[PDB]
Formats: sequence, C-alpha cells, structure tokens
Amino acid sequence: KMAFTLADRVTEEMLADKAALVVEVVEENYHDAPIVGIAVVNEHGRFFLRPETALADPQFVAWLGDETKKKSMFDSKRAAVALKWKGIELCGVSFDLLLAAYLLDPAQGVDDVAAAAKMKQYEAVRPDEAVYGKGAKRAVPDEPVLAEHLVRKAAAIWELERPFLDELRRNEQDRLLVELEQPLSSILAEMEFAGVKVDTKRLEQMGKELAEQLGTVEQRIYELAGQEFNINSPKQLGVILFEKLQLPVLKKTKTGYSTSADVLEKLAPYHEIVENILHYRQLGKLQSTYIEGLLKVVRPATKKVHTIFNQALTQTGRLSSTEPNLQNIPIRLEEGRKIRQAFVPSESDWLIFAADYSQIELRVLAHIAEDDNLMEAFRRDLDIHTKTAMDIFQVSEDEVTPNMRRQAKAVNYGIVYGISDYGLAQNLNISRKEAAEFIERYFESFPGVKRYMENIVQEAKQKGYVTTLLHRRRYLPDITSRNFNVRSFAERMAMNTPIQGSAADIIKKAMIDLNARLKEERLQAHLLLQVHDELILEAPKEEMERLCRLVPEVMEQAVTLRVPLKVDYHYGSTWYDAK
DNA sequence: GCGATCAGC
DNA sequence: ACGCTGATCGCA
Ligand SMILES: Nc1nc2c(ncn2[C@H]2C[C@H](O)[C@@H](COP(=O)(O)OP(=O)(O)OP(=O)(O)O)O2)c(=O)[nH]1
Ligand SMILES: [Ca+2]
Repeated sequence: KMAFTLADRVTEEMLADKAALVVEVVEENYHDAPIVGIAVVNEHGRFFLRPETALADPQFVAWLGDETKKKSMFDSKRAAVALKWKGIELCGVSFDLLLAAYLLDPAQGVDDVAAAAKMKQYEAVRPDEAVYGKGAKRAVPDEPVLAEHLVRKAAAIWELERPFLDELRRNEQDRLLVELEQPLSSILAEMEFAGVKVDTKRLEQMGKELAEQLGTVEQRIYELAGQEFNINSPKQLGVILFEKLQLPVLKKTKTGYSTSADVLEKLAPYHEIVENILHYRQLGKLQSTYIEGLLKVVRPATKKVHTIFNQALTQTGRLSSTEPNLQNIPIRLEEGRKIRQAFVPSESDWLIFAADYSQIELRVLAHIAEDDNLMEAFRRDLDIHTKTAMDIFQVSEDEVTPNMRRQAKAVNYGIVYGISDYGLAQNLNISRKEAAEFIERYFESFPGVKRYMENIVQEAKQKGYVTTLLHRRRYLPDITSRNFNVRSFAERMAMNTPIQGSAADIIKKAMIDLNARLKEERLQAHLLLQVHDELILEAPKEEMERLCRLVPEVMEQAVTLRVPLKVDYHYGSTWYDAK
C-alpha cells in the first residue's frame, strides 16, 4: 500500500543531497546492536536496503559520512551510535523528528515515528510496537513487512519536517532544535560510544568486602530484633518495628507502614536497630546497583561502560542516563564515594577532569526574577547554602559543618520551589510556626523571587505553558484544575521548570561550545559524561593545565546573565580524585 | 508491572 | 505538603 524499491544494490539516485533516512535498530540499548534494515526516501523515490549490502557499499558509506548530504531522521543518535559500532560515521543530519516533537511538547512522550506523526494528523505509519511486538514475543518481522514499515517511517519523516519546523518557528524554538539539540545529539553520540573505563578488579574487591560487611550488619539486626526476618520485606520489617518493638508510627504508605530513611532517622532515639537497618540498606544499595549492576553492563574486552543519554525524555529539558545510569553514582557517603575510584581514564597517562556550575539554578533564578538582593549575593560570589546554614543553625561561617550545609541546600531549593511550613518543619525538625516564620523572612530578604513565583504561576494560567531562557516549553494543563492538590503540583512545576530547564539549556550550550573549542585548540581531551550541572572529561596528563583555563571559561561564557556564572573544577587519576 | 525506596543533580 | 530523574526489589 506504499510503493518502494526493495533494492538489491545501491544506486546513484539513492544518494541525493536531501533524504529521509531510517537506520533501524530494534534493540532498546543500541550499543553494538544489529542494524536490521535501511530505508531512504528522497525526490527520486523510496528505497529499502539490506544493511549487509548497503553498509559494505563504499558509495553508500561515503554518502552517510558526507556532511553536505543532508538527512532527516527520527532519533539520529541511535542510528549514529549503532553505525559507530559498525565503524561507520554518520554526518549531515539536518532534521531529527524525535527532538522536534520533544521540543514542541515533551509530555507527548513521543518515542516512535507514529507518535510524532500523530501530532500532525499523519497516520500512514504504524507504531513500532505493533510491528515488532512486546516482550518475549518481540521479533523482527519478515522482510516485506519490515521493508514497508521502514519506508513508511521514512516517508513520514520526509512529509513531517516542514510542518514541524513551522510550528517550531512559531514557538521560537527552531534555533533551539537546529543550533542546540541537534548539535548536542552528535556530541552525546560521541560520549556514549567512547564510554567510561571501569577498574573491574577494584569493583570486584569492593563487592567482596561489601558482602561480608552486609553479613555482619545483618546478624546485628537479627540480634537487635531478637529474631530473623526478610529485612527487605516491608510487611516483616514493619511488623518488627511497629508491632514487635512497638515503635511509633510516624507515616503510612498506600500499602502499610512507611520505613523510608527519613522515618527511620526520626526513630533513632527509640531503638538502635533503625540505624542498622539504614546502614544495611545503604550497603545493599551499593552492592546491587553499583557493584553488581555495573559489572553486569561492563563490556569485558575493553572494561568500558556505555551509557545512553536520553535526550528526549525529561519534562524540563535535562538529560537522563540509562543502563547504566552514570548520573547517580554515589558520592555522598564515604563508603559510597569509593565506587568512583573504579571510574578511570581510558588510556595510560590520561586523567579525569570534572567541572561544575556552582548554584546555577539559583543564579538563573536571580537573573530571571531580577531580585536585587539575590543578584547582589551572587555578584559577591556568596555561597548561599553556607549563608543559609549560618542563619538556620545560628552559627558563624567556620562553624558551618558539611551536614549543616547539605541541610541548608535543601532549604534553599525547597523554599523557592514552594515547600510548605509543614515540609520545612519536618525537614529541620522545628516547630511548624518557626518554619513558617523562616519562610516569611526568606521572602522578605528576596521579595523579587516571591513576586516572580506569583507572576510565573499567573503567566502559566494565561498562556497554558511556561518556557525556559532558550524557549523550551512545558504545557501545564493542570494549572487550572479544580482539584486543589492537582492544581498545586502544577503551580510548583511552573515555579521549577523554567529554572531547572534554563540551567539545562545553559549546560547544553556549554557542551557545544566546549567541543568546538577543544577542536580549535587541537586537544585530545573529550567529554565523557554530563551530570546536569557538571561536565566530566578525560585527557592526556599534558593537557590538564590548558583545560584548567579552557573549560571553566567556556562554561562561564556559555550565556551572559545579570549575575556571573561560577565554575569549580578538579582533576585526578580517577573520577573519585576529580572531586 | 507498580510502588516504595534511595542513588544523584 | 520543594523539583527532575533511573535501578532495585518485594508485592501489604
Ligand atoms: N528542587 C531541588 N533541586 C535540587 C536539590 N538538590 C539539587 N537540586 C538541583 C538543582 C540544581 O539543578 C542542581 C544543584 O545541586 P548541587 O548539588 O550541584 O548543589 P549547588 O550547585 O546548589 O551547590 P554546590 O555545588 O554544593 O556549591 O541540582 C533539591 O533538594 N531540591
Ligand atoms: Ca554544582
């Protein structure tokens, strides 16, 4: 029902200077994954190519790598990385339908061509799940069915580029697609393919030491409980704490007793078993998520882990990191931080270099709210978390402990993003009236932030959405809901999304500028990871001194705000030593 | 499969 | 009853 050539060899009319291209990788993790078929739609017609012929054809490989042969695609990073694993470079991607749909409305959750096409009343393509199936029944269909599906996706990309670009233009997002998200997609492809080297000997040794510490703590828990149980059984654990030992019940879940760490910490005066349960959970989290989980995904021959940065998933424009998630590697507790000693440079005599924005969301807030006092604080390069810690605990600067500062950091973000006196009192273990008076004093120091937060909620009600500094958009239909709780969540999204999303925009532009600068200086240094407000690179030891001046400057100059941007940086022999 | 939990930002 | 995530695991 759609005409196409099931081609046996590559022809010159397949290599036009503008085409929709489909390079199909069905496996969810596309690293080293098979390419199961290729489709090309252009002015001369529609073509399906088998990969084992197309990707060994030197003219087709040449066409893929030619920047001047422009390709429209959906999820071009998936294609670029799968091709890198075949030794083939993809260049010239000038339109990515996945990123275009994500920019127009992140809430759509668009994850295949059919879902994007449905945004523009295009329905002549099937969902990928309808073609490949679900779960244990998932499979590549017979060639004619596959070929028609890939050609139909290519034809959809071909037809949808103009209406998508037109809507992007009306939203002031066309440069956001073409100058920011699409260039970043190629950089992420390089980072994912490069991978991060892991010291598996060290991780395995930690895993063994962890397993015996686990056993010890576990016996102590059974000892303190007077019996044995499944410490991870909510029913049994709840039964132990709140029925056998008769500890107060401070919180319930939909299903029974809460045993979250904040509850257990509040029960510490009542019984020393809860501190052991906490320690046990923390150890088991390291063991199962970061020891076993990381060893499971390491490529054995290179000792590299290859994350996938999801660029079209979060509602604020942040990236996420999957399989493994390299944006939530422990750092907070010393036992957990040592996991980072296992993350090492990929060559000998190279080092890890890490640079991060200091308080970028609060600096962005000061700029957007034009709050006189908050702008002055950052113009003085004040550490607002220490200053808040001094006010909370009524101490002087040198008397601000690391834990006090971490607490004040959650007070700072909490208050500007709408925490209530109740939530603040519960976090600081102060009276609710004290917490409310503190919040009042906080907005007396920062009335521009208060005004901005009231204004942005009203702007979302009027427009139906909020935007970031680089014109990312989030629709907030619930902000006019009649249910108070549904409305309130939407109001806090209107307060938070433009700030968190603008900080996401800035670091993305910084990455693009950084790569252009590394290329211009002819450095071997390259990005490995982004962790929201941090960039992690590796480079020859002999490049570190140049990177100490280059990277912070690139990051600080990514945008110009009414307050300066501030970058801290470290380097060392492992990721551990680079912070 | 989902909710609770917890690791990061 | 501040926000944004992903992985594990028990299932009340
Ligand atoms: N709403 C909220 N956001 C947070 C919280 N903690 C971190 N974030 C987000 C906001 C920012 O995008 C980013 C900043 O967190 P960081 O740990 O990097 O601390 P920050 O830069 O504020 O200070 P520091 O690095 O310690 O000088 O992470 C929090 O408790 N609540
Ligand atoms: Ca930071």
